[PDB]
Amino acid sequence: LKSFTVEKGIYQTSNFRVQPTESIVRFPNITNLCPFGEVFNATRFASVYAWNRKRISNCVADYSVLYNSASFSTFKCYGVSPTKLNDLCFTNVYADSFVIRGDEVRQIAPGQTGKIADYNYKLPDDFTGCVIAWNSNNLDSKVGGNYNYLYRLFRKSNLKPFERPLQSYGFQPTNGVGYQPYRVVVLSFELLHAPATVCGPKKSTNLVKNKCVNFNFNGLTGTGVLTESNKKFLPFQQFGRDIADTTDAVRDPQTLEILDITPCSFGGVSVITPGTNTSNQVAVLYQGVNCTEVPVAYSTGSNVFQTRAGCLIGAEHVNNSYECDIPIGAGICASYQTSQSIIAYTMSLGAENSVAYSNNSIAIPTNFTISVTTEILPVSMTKTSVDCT
Amino acid sequence: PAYTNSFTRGVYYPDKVFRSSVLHSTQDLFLPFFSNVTWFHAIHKRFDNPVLPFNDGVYFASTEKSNIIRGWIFGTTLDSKTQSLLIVNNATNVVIKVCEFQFCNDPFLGVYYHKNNKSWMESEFRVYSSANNCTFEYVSQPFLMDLEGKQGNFKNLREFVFKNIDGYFKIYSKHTPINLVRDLPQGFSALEPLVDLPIGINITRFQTLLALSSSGWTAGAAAYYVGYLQPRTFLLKYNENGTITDAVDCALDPLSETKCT
Amino acid sequence: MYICGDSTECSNLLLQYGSFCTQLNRALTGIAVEQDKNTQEVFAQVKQIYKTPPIKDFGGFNFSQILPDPSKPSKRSFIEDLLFNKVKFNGLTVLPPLLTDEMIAQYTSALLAGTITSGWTFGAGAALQIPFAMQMAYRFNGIGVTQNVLYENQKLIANQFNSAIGKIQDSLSSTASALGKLQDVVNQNAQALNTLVKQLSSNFGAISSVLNDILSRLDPPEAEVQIDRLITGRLQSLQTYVTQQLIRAAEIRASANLAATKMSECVLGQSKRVDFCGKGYHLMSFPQSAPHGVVFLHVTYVPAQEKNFTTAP
Amino acid sequence: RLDPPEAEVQIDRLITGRLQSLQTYVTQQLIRAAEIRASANLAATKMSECVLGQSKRVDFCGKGYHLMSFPQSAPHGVVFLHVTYVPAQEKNFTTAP
Amino acid sequence: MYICGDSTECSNLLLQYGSFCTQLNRALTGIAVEQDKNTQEVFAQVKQI
Ligand SMILES: *[C@@H]1O[C@H](CO)[C@@H](O[C@@H]2O[C@H](CO)[C@@H](O[C@@H]3O[C@H](CO[C@H]4O[C@H](CO)[C@@H](O)[C@H](O)[C@@H]4O)[C@@H](O)[C@H](O)[C@@H]3O)[C@H](O)[C@H]2NC(C)=O)[C@H](O)[C@H]1NC(C)=O
Ligand SMILES: *[C@@H]1O[C@H](CO)[C@@H](O[C@@H]2O[C@H](CO)[C@@H](O[C@@H]3O[C@H](CO)[C@@H](O)[C@H](O)[C@@H]3O)[C@H](O)[C@H]2NC(C)=O)[C@H](O)[C@H]1NC(C)=O
Ligand SMILES: *[C@@H]1O[C@H](CO)[C@@H](O[C@@H]2O[C@H](CO)[C@@H](O[C@@H]3O[C@H](CO)[C@@H](O)[C@H](O)[C@@H]3O)[C@H](O)[C@H]2NC(C)=O)[C@H](O)[C@H]1NC(C)=O
Ligand SMILES: *[C@@H]1O[C@H](CO)[C@@H](O[C@@H]2O[C@H](CO)[C@@H](O[C@@H]3O[C@H](CO)[C@@H](O)[C@H](O)[C@@H]3O)[C@H](O)[C@H]2NC(C)=O)[C@H](O)[C@H]1NC(C)=O
Ligand SMILES: *[C@@H]1O[C@H](CO)[C@@H](O[C@@H]2O[C@H](CO)[C@@H](O[C@@H]3O[C@H](CO)[C@@H](O)[C@H](O)[C@@H]3O)[C@H](O)[C@H]2NC(C)=O)[C@H](O)[C@H]1NC(C)=O
Ligand SMILES: *[C@@H]1O[C@H](CO[C@@H]2O[C@@H](C)[C@@H](O)[C@@H](O)[C@@H]2O)[C@@H](O[C@@H]2O[C@H](CO)[C@@H](O)[C@H](O)[C@H]2NC(C)=O)[C@H](O)[C@H]1NC(C)=O
Ligand SMILES: *[C@@H]1O[C@H](CO)[C@@H](O[C@@H]2O[C@H](CO)[C@@H](O)[C@H](O)[C@H]2NC(C)=O)[C@H](O)[C@H]1NC(C)=O
Ligand SMILES: *[C@@H]1O[C@H](CO)[C@@H](O[C@@H]2O[C@H](CO)[C@@H](O)[C@H](O)[C@H]2NC(C)=O)[C@H](O)[C@H]1NC(C)=O
Ligand SMILES: *[C@@H]1O[C@H](CO)[C@@H](O)[C@H](O)[C@H]1NC(C)=O
Ligand SMILES: *[C@@H]1O[C@H](CO)[C@@H](O)[C@H](O)[C@H]1NC(C)=O
Ligand SMILES: *[C@@H]1O[C@H](CO)[C@@H](O)[C@H](O)[C@H]1NC(C)=O
Ligand SMILES: *[C@@H]1O[C@H](CO)[C@@H](O)[C@H](O)[C@H]1NC(C)=O
Ligand SMILES: *[C@@H]1O[C@H](CO)[C@@H](O)[C@H](O)[C@H]1NC(C)=O
Ligand SMILES: *[C@@H]1O[C@H](CO)[C@@H](O)[C@H](O)[C@H]1NC(C)=O
Ligand SMILES: *[C@@H]1O[C@H](CO)[C@@H](O)[C@H](O)[C@H]1NC(C)=O
Repeated sequence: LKSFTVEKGIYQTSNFRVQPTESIVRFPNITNLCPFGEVFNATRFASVYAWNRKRISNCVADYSVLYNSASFSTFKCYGVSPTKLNDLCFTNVYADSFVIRGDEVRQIAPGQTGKIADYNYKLPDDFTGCVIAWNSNNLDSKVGGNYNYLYRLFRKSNLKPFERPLQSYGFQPTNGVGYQPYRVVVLSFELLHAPATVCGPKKSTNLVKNKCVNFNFNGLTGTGVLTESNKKFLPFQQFGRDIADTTDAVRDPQTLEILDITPCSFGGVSVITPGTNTSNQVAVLYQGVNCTEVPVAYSTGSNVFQTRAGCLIGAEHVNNSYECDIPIGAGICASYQTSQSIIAYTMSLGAENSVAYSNNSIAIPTNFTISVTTEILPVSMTKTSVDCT
Repeated sequence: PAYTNSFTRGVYYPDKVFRSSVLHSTQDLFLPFFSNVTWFHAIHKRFDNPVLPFNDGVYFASTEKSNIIRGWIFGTTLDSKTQSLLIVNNATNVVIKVCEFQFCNDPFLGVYYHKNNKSWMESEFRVYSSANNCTFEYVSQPFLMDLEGKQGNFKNLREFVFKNIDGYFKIYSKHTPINLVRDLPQGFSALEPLVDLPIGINITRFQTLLALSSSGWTAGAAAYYVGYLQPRTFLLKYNENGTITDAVDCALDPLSETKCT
Repeated sequence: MYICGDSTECSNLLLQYGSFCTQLNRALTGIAVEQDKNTQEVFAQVKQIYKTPPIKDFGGFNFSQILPDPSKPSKRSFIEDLLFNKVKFNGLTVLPPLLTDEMIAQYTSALLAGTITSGWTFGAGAALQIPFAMQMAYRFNGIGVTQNVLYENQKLIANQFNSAIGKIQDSLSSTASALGKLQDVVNQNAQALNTLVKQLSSNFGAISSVLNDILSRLDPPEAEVQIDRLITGRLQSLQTYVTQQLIRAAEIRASANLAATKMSECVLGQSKRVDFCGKGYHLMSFPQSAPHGVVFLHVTYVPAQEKNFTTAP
Repeated sequence: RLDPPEAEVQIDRLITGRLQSLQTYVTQQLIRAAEIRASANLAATKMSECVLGQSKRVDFCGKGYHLMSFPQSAPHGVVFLHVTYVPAQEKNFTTAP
Repeated sequence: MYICGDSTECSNLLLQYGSFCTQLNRALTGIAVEQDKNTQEVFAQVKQI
C-alpha cells in the first residue's frame, strides 16, 4: 500500500505457487544399436584407395563405449564436444576405413602442408570431424608385413577433390614409434541435407506419481503432477489435448500407459486486518488452496478453518451469527471482537419474524414519527487536459 | 475410363493426438468430396499399365484377391540415375528395398495362374535384371495385409492413400469390408497411419505393378481408382473413443461453408 | 504467470514495462466488487425475514406453486427449480459470489411472504396483517374500480388466477427460448475466456510460440528479440480482454439498476406508470430467483367484452 | 551520447511506450465520464421529481411516505434531505368486509 | 481488405496475429443488430394499424 497505516479491510498481496520437487525424463529405451563391434573388429581393412563409406541409420550411434573404453588415448572434437553431444543430433554418419602411415597423424590435419595429404586422400580445410586414434598395432600387424598397401601413388598431376612412394616395409607388431598402424574412424556428418535420424542414446529415470515435478516425454516439456488415467488412446496416438488446445494426457514411451497431467496448485494470497488503531493482529487467506496440506511442512498455527473460499489461518471459528464486517466469500465474514481476537462466522440475514396473519384481523397505527434522511450523489469530476506532444 | 465420383472416401488421421467429442478443424491435403476419379481397367492383347503422375498424393483402392497388385514403383527419372522405391511382395513378408534398380522399358510380370485351366504357371520371371547401384534399404515389420484368396466374393476394400513431404513418405490404409459386389457403396471410414518411411528421396512419377499367357484371354475383371489430393479445410467429428466419425468439406456449398464457420 | 509462465528471463524483460499488471489487477478487482454490490442492492431490501403462517387460507387463491417447499432438501420453489434446471489451469481464477443460492432463496421467500401477508405496509414501516380479499379490494379501488366488483366475483377471479399460474408453469416447462438473456450472458463470458486462452498459441511474428523452445534453440540476442515480440503480443491481448470486460460490466450495472427499481416500485407497492410493471392495469407482482438474474410475475387486469352506447356530456 | 542515426531506435521505443500509456489513460477517462454522466442524469431527475413536487413512487425519494425534500450543495456533488412520514405504533382489532 | 487488401504475402503474414479480425467483425455486427433492435422497440408498440 506504500503507507505506514492501513484501514480496516481485506487487501491483496503477493501470489502463491508450489515449486516442482525435481525433474523426470523418460524415453523409449533403445534396442536398436549399430554394429560398432563388428565395425571396429574387422580382421583386415580394405585398400587405402578403396576406403569404404558406410551410411549409418535406423540404429543408435552410441558413443558411451568410446568414452567408457580406455583403449583410446587421443580423441579430439574440433566442431563439437562430448558434453553437448548428448543433446546434439547428426543427420547421418559415414564410417570410413583406410590404412595410413603412422607418421601421417601430423599431416592428416585439415589445411596442413604436405602434398602427400592430397596425393593419398585430400581433406577439406574445414574438416572438423572428430578423429579417433587407438593403438591397434598387434591387431592390424602381420608377422611378415602388409605389402598390399602400396603407396606409389606419386603421380605428378594433382587430383582435384572428388572430380567425379613405397616407404612401407611392412606392418608388424615390432614396429617402432610413429610407424605402428593405427585404426582411424572418420566422423563425417552434414546439415540441411536429410531429416535427422542418428543420435546418441538418452538416459531415463524412474517414473513418479503424486508429486509436482518437471517432466520431459519425447521432447514434450512441462510441469505438473503425474497420475494414472482411464483414457483409452488409440494404438498410434501419443498425446491428449483439451478443447482449449492444452496438453492433458500423455503416454509413457517405455510402459504403454496413459497418464494424466494436472497443473500444480496455486492461488492468490490476501491479508485481513482491522484498522491499525485497534491492533496489528492479522489473518491470511489462501485463495482456492487446499488447507490441510500446507501446514504439513505463525509457525505454531493451531488455527486452520477450511472454507469454500480456501484455507484460512489466524482466526477462530465461532458458530454464532452476526452482520458482515469484512466479507470473505461464500457467505463467510470476519470481524474483531473480545480476550481480543479475530473470528470468522456465517453472516446473518436479519432477525427472524412471524406475522400473526389471520382472516378476520387487521392492525392500524395509532400515531406517527417524521423522519429525515440524506442521500449523496456525485455530479461531476475535475476537468483535465493533456498536451500530447 | 469411367469417371466415378467418390462420395466420402479419402479421410485420414492428420496427426497422432487424442481428442474426444471435439469438432477440431484442420488445414491439410485432402481428397475433395464428390470428385470424379478414374476407373482403370486392370487387364493385362489389350495392356493397360501406364505411368501416372504423382501430385501430392494418390487415393488408391481396389477389390482384388490373392495380391494381384504386387507392388508400386515411385521415382522421378526411373533410369537408374535416381534411387526408386520398390515394394514387391510375396510369401513370407514385405521386402521393401529402395535402390537404383535397372528398369526395363516394359517391366511387367503378367502371369496367368489359376485363371482358365486352374494351374499356376510363370512363363517368364525376368522382372529383375541387375541391382547395379543401391544406397538404402529398410524392410518394415514383416507382415502382409489381407491380400490373400478372396474368390468366394469381393468382400474387401483395400483403401490406400499415399503422401510424401519433407523427405518422409507416409502410407495410410486399412481393411474395409464390403457387402455388395456393385460399384463402391456409399459409406464412411477413416484411414489410420499404417507405416512411415524416412526415405528422403524425390518422387514425381509413379508406376504400379500388375500380375493380371495371351492364349484364350478375355478382359479380366479387375480395376483400381486413382484420385488426387488438394489443399482444403475440413471439419472432423471425434467420438468418445477418439475415432473420427464424420466430416464436412468447407469449400463445397454454402450450407457446408456455414457449418464450417 | 500468464504472460511469462515459468521464465525468469521473461519476468526480467517484463519488469521494463512494469505497472501494467498492477493496473489490470486493480481494474478487475473493481469489477469483482461491483458484482457483489449489484446483487446486494437488488435483493437485500428487507430488514427482517418474515415467514408464511402454517395455514394457507388466502381467500381461495393458491400460491403453492411459488412458495418454498420444505420437503425438498433444497429450499426452493417449483418455478425456481424449473428455471435452475432450464439454464483455473492457466492463471485464471473465478471467485465465488458472496451470497449463496440458499441466501438468495431465503431473501426471495421473505419478500414473497411479507407481500402476501401484509400488502405494501411492510415496505414503508412495520408489517401489518390484512386479509387477502381486503388487499385485493384495495388494489381494485386503486386502479379505478369499485370494490363490490371483487366482492361479488371473488370465486371467478380466484379460478382465473389459478389457471393463469398453471399455464405459465406449463409454458416454462415446455419452451426453452425464454432465458435467452441469461444464456447469452453465460455464453459470452465463456467465449471471452476461451478466446483469451487460445491467444497463447500465436507466433505474433516470432519463430515459435514455445518460450522454452526458443530459449533452447536460439542464442542470447535473437532469443530476447523473440521473447520481446511474444511479450508485446500477449500484453496487447490482455489489454483488449480487460477493456471488453469493463464495457460489459457497465452494461450489466445498468441492467441491475433497472431491476432494483422495478423491484422497489412493483413488488413493494402499486405503480401508475404505464407498461412499467407489465401490460395492462397493474395489480401486484411476485419475484423469483434465477441463476445470475431475477424473474418477475406481473399480475394485471384487462377489460374483455365491450358494447355500444350513446353519450351526452 | 549517441549519433543521429542510432538514437532513432531508442527514441522510437520511448515514443511507443508513452503513446500506449496515453491511450490507456484516455480510454479509462472516457468510461469513467460515461458513468458519472449517468449518475448526473439520475440526480437531475431526483431533483425535478422530489424537490419541485411530491412523488408517489415508492422508495424513490426517501424511505416511507414522502412529504418534501431540500437540496444542499457539496464538493463535486449534491445532497438531499428527504422528509418522510412513518406510522409508528400499531393496535389490533377485528375486521369484516 | 482494409489492412493489406489484395496481397497474399501480407495475408499470410497477418495470419500469425490470431483472431483479431474475427473479434472486430463480431463487435461491429453486434452494434449493427443493436441499432435495428433499438428502432423496433422504440416504435413498434402497437400491433394493429
Ligand atoms: C394448489 O394448486 C396445486 C397445483 O395442483 C395443487 O397441488 C396439487 O394439485 C393436485 C391436483 O389439484 C392435488 O391432487 C393430486 O395431486 C397428485 C400429485 O400432487 C401434485 O398435483 C399436481 C398435479 O399432479 C402437481 O402440479 C402438484 O405440484 C402436486 O405435486 C396427483 O396424483 C394428482 O394430480 C391429484 O390430483 C395434489 O394434492 C396437490 N399436490 C401438492 C400440493 O403437493 C394444490 O392441491 C392446490 N391447493 C389446494 C387445492 O388447496
Ligand atoms: C524398455 O522398457 C519396457 C517397459 O516399459 C520393457 O518392457 C518390459 O520388460 C519387462 C522385462 O521383460 C517386463 O516385465 C517383466 O517381463 C517378463 C518377461 O518375461 C515377465 O515374465 C515378468 O512377469 C514381467 O512382466 C514388462 O512386462 C515389459 N513391459 C513393457 C510395456 O514393455 C522393454 O523390455 C524395454 N525395452 C524396449 C521397450 O525396447
Ligand atoms: C376465517 O376462517 C374460517 C375458515 O374458513 C371460516 O370459518 C371457519 O369454518 C370452520 C367450519 O365451520 C370452523 O371450524 C369448526 O367447524 C366445526 C364443524 O363441526 C364447528 O363445530 C366449530 O364451531 C368451528 O366452526 C372454523 O372455526 C371457522 N373459523 C373462523 C375464523 O370463522 C371463517 O368464515 C373465515 N372468516 C373470514 C372473514 O375469513
Ligand atoms: C469406446 O467405444 C464403445 C462403443 O463405441 C463405447 O462403449 C463400448 O460399447 C461396447 C459394445 O459392446 C462395449 O463392449 C462390451 O461388450 C460386452 C459383451 O461382449 C458387454 O458386457 C459390455 O457391457 C460392453 O457392452 C464396451 O465395453 C463399451 N466400452 C468400450 C471402451 O468399448 C465406449 O464408451 C468407448 N470408450 C471410450 C473411452 O471412448
Ligand atoms: C392482533 O395483532 C397482534 C399483533 O401480534 C396480536 O396480539 C398478539 O401478538 C402476538 C405477536 O406479536 C401473538 O403471539 C404472541 O406473541 C409472540 C409472537 O406470536 C409469542 O410469544 C406468541 O406467539 C404469543 O402468542 C399473540 O398471539 C397475539 N395475542 C392474541 C391473538 O390474543 C394478535 O395477532 C392479534 N390479536 C389481538 C387481541 O391483538
Ligand atoms: C360498437 O360500434 C361499432 C359501430 O357503431 C355501432 O355498432 C353497433 C354495435 C351499433 O351500436 C350501431 O348502431 C353502430 O353502427 C361496431 O362496429 C360496427 O359493426 C357493424 C358491422 O360491422 C356496423 O355497425 C359497422 O360495419 C361497424 N362499424 C364500422 C364499419 O365503422 C362495433 O362492432 C360495436 N362493438 C361491439 C362489441 O359490438
Ligand atoms: C570387438 O572387440 C572388442 C575387444 O576390445 C570387444 O570389446 C571388449 O574389449 C575389451 C578390451 O579390454 C575386453 O577386455 C572385452 O573382453 C571385450 N568384449 C568382448 C570380447 O565381448 C567387443 O565386444 C567386440 N565387439 C563385437 C564382437 O561385436
Ligand atoms: C403518540 O402519542 C403520544 C402522546 O403524546 C406521544 O407521546 C409524547 O411525545 C412527545 C414528543 O414530543 C413527548 O414530549 C411526550 O413526553 C410524550 N408523552 C406524552 C405527551 O404524554 C408520542 O410521541 C406519539 N408517538 C408517535 C410515534 O406518534
Ligand atoms: C484511529 O481513529 C480515528 C478517529 O476515529 C482516525 O482519525 C485515525 O486515522 C485512526 N488511526 C489509525 C492508525 O487507525
Ligand atoms: C457450532 O455448533 C456445534 C456445537 O457443538 C459444533 O458443530 C461446533 O461447535 C459449531 N459448528 C462448527 C462448524 O464449528
Ligand atoms: C467427372 O467427369 C465426368 C465425365 O462427364 C462428369 O460427368 C462428372 O460430372 C465429373 N465430376 C465433377 C465433380 O465434375
Ligand atoms: C519376393 O520376390 C523375390 C524373390 O523371388 C524377392 O523380392 C523376395 O525374396 C520375395 N519376398 C519374400 C518375402 O521372400
Ligand atoms: C491351359 O492349361 C495349361 C496347363 O496348366 C496352361 O499352361 C495354360 O495357360 C492354360 N490355358 C489358359 C488360356 O489359361
Ligand atoms: C550410385 O553411383 C555410384 C556408382 O559407383 C556410387 O556413388 C554409388 O554406387 C551410388 N551413389 C551413392 C551411394 O551415393
Ligand atoms: C528432388 O529431391 C531432392 C532431395 O532428395 C531435392 O534436392 C529436391 O527436392 C529435388 N532435387 C533437386 C535437384 O531439386
